[PDB]
Amino acid sequence: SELLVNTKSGKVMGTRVPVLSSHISAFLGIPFAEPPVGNMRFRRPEPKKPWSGVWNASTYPNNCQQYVDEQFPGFSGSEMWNPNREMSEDCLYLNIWVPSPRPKSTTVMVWIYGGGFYSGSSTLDVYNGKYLAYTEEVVLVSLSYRVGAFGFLALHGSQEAPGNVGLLDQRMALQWVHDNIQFFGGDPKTVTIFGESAGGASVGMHILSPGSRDLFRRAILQSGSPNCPWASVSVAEGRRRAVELGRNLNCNLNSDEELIHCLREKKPQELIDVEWNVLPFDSIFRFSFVPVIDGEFFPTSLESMLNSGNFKKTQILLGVNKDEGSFFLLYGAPGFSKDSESKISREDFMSGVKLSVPHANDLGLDAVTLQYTDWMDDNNGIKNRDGLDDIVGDHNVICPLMHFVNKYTKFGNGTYLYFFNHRASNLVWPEWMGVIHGYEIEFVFGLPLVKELNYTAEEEALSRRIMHYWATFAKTGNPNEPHSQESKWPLFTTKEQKFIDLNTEPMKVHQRLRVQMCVFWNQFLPKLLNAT
Amino acid sequence: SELLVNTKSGKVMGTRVPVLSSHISAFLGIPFAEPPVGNMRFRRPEPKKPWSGVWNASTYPNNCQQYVDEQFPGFSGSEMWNPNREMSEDCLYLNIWVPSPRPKSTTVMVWIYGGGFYSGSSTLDVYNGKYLAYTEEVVLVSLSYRVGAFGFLALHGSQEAPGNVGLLDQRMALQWVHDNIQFFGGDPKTVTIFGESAGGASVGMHILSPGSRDLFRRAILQSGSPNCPWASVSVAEGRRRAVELGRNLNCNLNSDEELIHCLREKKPQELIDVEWNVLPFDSIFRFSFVPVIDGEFFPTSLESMLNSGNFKKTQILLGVNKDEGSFFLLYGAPGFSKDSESKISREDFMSGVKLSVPHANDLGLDAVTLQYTDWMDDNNGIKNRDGLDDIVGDHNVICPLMHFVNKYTKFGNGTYLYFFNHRASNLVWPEWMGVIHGYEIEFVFGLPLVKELNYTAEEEALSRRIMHYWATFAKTGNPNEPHSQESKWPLFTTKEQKFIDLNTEPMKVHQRLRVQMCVFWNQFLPKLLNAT
Ligand SMILES: *[C@@H]1O[C@H](CO)[C@@H](O)[C@H](O)[C@H]1NC(C)=O
Ligand SMILES: *[C@@H]1O[C@H](CO)[C@@H](O)[C@H](O)[C@H]1NC(C)=O
Ligand SMILES: *[C@@H]1O[C@H](CO)[C@@H](O)[C@H](O)[C@H]1NC(C)=O
Ligand SMILES: *[C@@H]1O[C@H](CO)[C@@H](O)[C@H](O)[C@H]1NC(C)=O
Repeated sequence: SELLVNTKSGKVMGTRVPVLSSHISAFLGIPFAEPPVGNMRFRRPEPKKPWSGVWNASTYPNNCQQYVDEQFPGFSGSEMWNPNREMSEDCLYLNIWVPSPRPKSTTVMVWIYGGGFYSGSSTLDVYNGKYLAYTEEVVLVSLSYRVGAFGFLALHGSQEAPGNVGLLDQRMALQWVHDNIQFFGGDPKTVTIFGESAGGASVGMHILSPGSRDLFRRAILQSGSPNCPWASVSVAEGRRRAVELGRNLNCNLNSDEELIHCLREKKPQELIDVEWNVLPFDSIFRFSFVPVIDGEFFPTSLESMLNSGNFKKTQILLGVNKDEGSFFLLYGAPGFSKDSESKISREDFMSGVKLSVPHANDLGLDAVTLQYTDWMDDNNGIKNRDGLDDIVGDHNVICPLMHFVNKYTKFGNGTYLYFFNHRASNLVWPEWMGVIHGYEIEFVFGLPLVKELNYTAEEEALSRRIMHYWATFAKTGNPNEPHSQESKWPLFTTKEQKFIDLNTEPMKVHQRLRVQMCVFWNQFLPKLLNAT
Repeated sequence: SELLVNTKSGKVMGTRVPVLSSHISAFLGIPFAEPPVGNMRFRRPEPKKPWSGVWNASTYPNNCQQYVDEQFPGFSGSEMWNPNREMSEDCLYLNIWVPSPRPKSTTVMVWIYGGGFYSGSSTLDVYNGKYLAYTEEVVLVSLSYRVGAFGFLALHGSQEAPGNVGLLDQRMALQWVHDNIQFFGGDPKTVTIFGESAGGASVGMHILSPGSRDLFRRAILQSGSPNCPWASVSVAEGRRRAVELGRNLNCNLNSDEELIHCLREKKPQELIDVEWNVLPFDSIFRFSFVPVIDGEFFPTSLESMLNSGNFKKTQILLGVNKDEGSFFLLYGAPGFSKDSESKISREDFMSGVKLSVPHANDLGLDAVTLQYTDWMDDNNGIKNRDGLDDIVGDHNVICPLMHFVNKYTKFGNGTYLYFFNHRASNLVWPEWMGVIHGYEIEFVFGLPLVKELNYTAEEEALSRRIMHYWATFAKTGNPNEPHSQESKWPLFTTKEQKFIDLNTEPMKVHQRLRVQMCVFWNQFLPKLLNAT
C-alpha cells in the first residue's frame, strides 16, 4: 500500500487527499516526542517510544495550548491564525504530504510556523502543504512545537525548566525527519527548513545552534531573523518573567523547585490567562516567553556568533513584506482601528513611538521621531500612520533581517533576498494595513491556485512562480532554473547587495534594501542608547 | 553749498560724485570717535572731540587693522574683500551718500560690514552706496568698527579690555547718526541698520542690547544672526583666548594689567600674526576674537533674551543665500580646492564633519554624518561635496537664523524672510561653490546697474527689485509697495512661516525654510550633546 509506511518508530497509515483534481498522500499527526504533560511540562522533549501496530495518520493532531485571539470574533482575517483543532499539551506531532506515486529520494521542505513564540498551529488552512507538495513534487513536512510558557519558560540553572524547550521540540522533529523521511520518499540529505515570523527566527536559530546544524541542508526565512528584538531574552530577564508568572498565580517563590512545582499543578489556561502580565514595559511587538540566550542552545551572544562565523554555512533565501508593522499597531497602538483609515494625530504618533521602542530613553525616542517625521507636513494623518507602520516594521523585522543577511553573507555559500509587496486582491483587512505580515504565506503554499478562493489569474501566476522559486532553491540552492529564459533572481553579495521585488509585475532588481533606515536602527540608535 | 554740512561735531565738506550719468553728494571719512590708539587700544571708544574749521570729507578713510587674505594672490574673488585703503588703528570713520538736491527728512540706511569680526572694510567697491542712495533716494551711511583683537579682546572684569568694544564702535556711529543725520537731510526717526554676516549678527546684537535699541527704527540681517555659533563666546573662553594671545607674544601673564600692558606695546601686525593660534579646536567657521556674553552689552544669555522677549520689538527683514558653507570648506577643509570640482571622498567627508562641528563628541559626529549621508550612494563625490556645503551652511548660518526668526516673530511687529539663490553670471569662483556667502551684497548695492560690470539684463532687474524691497522696507516697515500690481512678498508668521526666493524667476512663496535640517541643528543635536 501507498498509504502504509514503515518507520523506525513504527508503521503509519496515511490518507489519500484530493488536490487540484488529482490526489496525493498525507500522513497527518505523526508523533515525534513523548507527550510533554504532567511532570514533563517545561522539560526538554523526549523521543517518542516506538509503537506496535499501525498509527492512524489520517487526521490532523491537536494544537499546542496557546493564547487565542478573540479581538475580532467571527472575522476570518484574525481567526485564520487561531487554532482550528482542540488544544492540548499533547501536541508534538508532524504532518507529511507525499507526491503520488511515492517518490524515491526527492527534495524535502520542513515548515516551521510563526506566531511570536506564543501561538501557532501546523494545521491552519493556510499551511495546507498539499498544493506545494503536488505542484513542485516535493515531500512537504510541517512540524509543531510548544509555545508560550509551555515552550519557553526559562529558569536557567534548573533542569526542570531550562528554557528553549520549544526550540528543542523543533530540533527533535528535524531529527525524526533526518532519521525517517527516506521511508516516505524523501532525501534526508536535501532538507530545507523554512518558516515565517517566529518560524523564520527559529530557522535562523537552528543555523546558529551547533546542536541543530547537521539536521538540514539549507534554509528559508520569511519576515523573521534570529537577532530580532522580540525573539530572545537574556537568562536574567527570562528568570524575572518566570518568577513574575508565579507571582501572578500565587506561587511559592522560595526556590526554582517550589516555583516549577506550583506552575505544573496549574491548568494550561491558568498560565495563559496571566501570560501577558509579565512583560517589563508597556510595549507592542514584545512577547512574554521566547528563546533565551542560555550558553547551551546558543553558546554565546547572537551578535558574536554572527560576527565570528559561528554558524552553519549553506545557502539561504529570505525576505520581508512591505508593511510588517501594521499588525501590531492595530492591536496595541492608540488611534488605530480595524474599520477606519486610522489617520494618526501628532500625539498618537508620539505614543506609538514609545510603545515601539520601549527600551529607549527620551533622547532615543527623539532620535526615532526625528528620523520618521516629515517636518514640512507633521500633522498629515496618513504620513503619521505610515510612519509608525515603518517604525514598527523596520525596528522589529526588516532591519534585524538586513543585519542578519549582511553578517551571514560574509561566511555563507549563497544568499537570495526578496521584498514581497503585492497586496492580495481578496484581503479582508483594511487597506491602510498594506502588505501585511504573513500574507505572503498563502502564495508560498499555493492557495491562489484554488479558484474558489477568489484570487486573480495574476495572483495564481505569482503563487506558482514563488512556489517554484522556493522549491527550486530547496532542491539546488538556487531559486532560478538553469538555462531558463525567465528573468533571473540575482545573488545577494556583500558588495552589491541586490534583491528582487515579489509581485505581479515584471521582476525588478534593487540594491540596499531600506539601508537608510537600517543604518539608523542597526548602527546609530544602538550607539546612542549605549552612550546615554 | 550743497557739499558743506554743519554738524554738532563741526563742519564737513563733501564731494560731488557721478553715478549712472547723474551725480550725488558723498561725505567720506567722517570721524565719529577718538582714535583708539596707544593706551586706548582695547578700550571702549570715546566720542570724537568737536573740531574747528572744515573737515575734508572728500576721500575714503583708513581701514582698521586686520588679517589680510593672501590665499589667492591677484584673484579678484578674494581680494575684493581685502582692505583697499592703508590699514590703521585710526580707523573709526563713517561715510554718507546723500541724494542731490539735499533731501529734507528722508529714510536713512546704515550699513554694517561683515567679515567674521576679524576683518571688514567700509570702503570696498562692493559697498559703494552711491547707486542705492541715488536709485532709492535715501541717505546711505556705512560705518566702521574695530575687528580682531583690537575690537574684541575680552578680559572681563577689567576696564582696560572689557570686550565688545567693536560693537560699542558701531553703537557710537549709530549715536552720531541719531544726533547729526538731520543736517544731511536724513530722518533720525527712520533709520534702518542692515548688515551681512558678522554685520547681520551685529544688527541682531543691537536689537538685543538695551544700550543700542533706541538708536534705530528697524533692521535687516543678511546671512547673519546674533545666536550664530561663531558670533559669540563666553567670558571664560574670551579670557582664555586673550591669555593664550599673550602667551603667543611672550607676555607677562601674572595679571590682567600686565597682559594688557604687554599687548599694547605690540605693533598691530604682531597681534594679527598670531591671532589664529588661540582657537580651542581644529575647526572651520570659527574666529578668535568675537563678541562676549558679558552681562553688560548682553544682560543675560542670548537664548534667554530671545525666549523672554528681552529685545527691541520692530519690523525685520532677513534671509540667507543657498550655499553659505562653500566658502569656508574651500579655505579649510581637505579635498576642496579652487580650480577643481572638489569631489569629496567618503573619508574627506568625515574629516570635514569633524572640522564643522568641533564641539561635538563622537556620537554627535555620527548623528550629523547620518543626517547628511545618502546611504544608497555614499561614495558619490558630488553628494559628499554638497552634503558638507549644507552641513556648514545649516549649522553656522541658516539654522541659527531660522531659530532667531522664529523666536523674534513671537514678539516682533513684522517679519519678512528671503532665500537668495541666484548665482551671478559673472562669478569668478568655481561653480561648485554655488550661491556664495556675500554674493547677494552686489545686488543689494546695485552693482548690476553698471554695464561695465557685465551683468545680464535680468540681473539688473533683480538688483533694482531687491534695492526697492530693502529701501521700501526701510521707509515703511514693509518691502511691498501699497496698491502695486507686482507679486507680493508675504509676512512671515509664527503659524505659516512663509518666505520668498530671490532670483531672476517669477516670485515663489514657500514655507518652513530648511525645517527638516534645522530641527536637527536647533533641537535634536543640542539635546544629544547635553545628555552625552
Ligand atoms: C482514523 O481516525 C479517524 C478519527 O475519527 C476515523 O474516522 C478513521 O476511520 C480512522 N481510520 C482507521 C483506519 O482507523
Ligand atoms: C559555495 O562553495 C563552493 C565550494 O564548496 C564554491 O565553489 C562556490 O563558489 C561557493 N558559492 C558561493 C556563492 O559562495
Ligand atoms: C582733500 O584731501 C585730498 C587728499 O589728497 C585732496 O586731494 C583734496 O584736494 C582735499 N580737498 C580740500 C578741499 O582740501
Ligand atoms: C504692529 O503694531 C501695531 C500696534 O502698534 C499693530 O496695530 C500691528 O498689527 C502690528 N503688526 C504686526 C505685524 O504685528
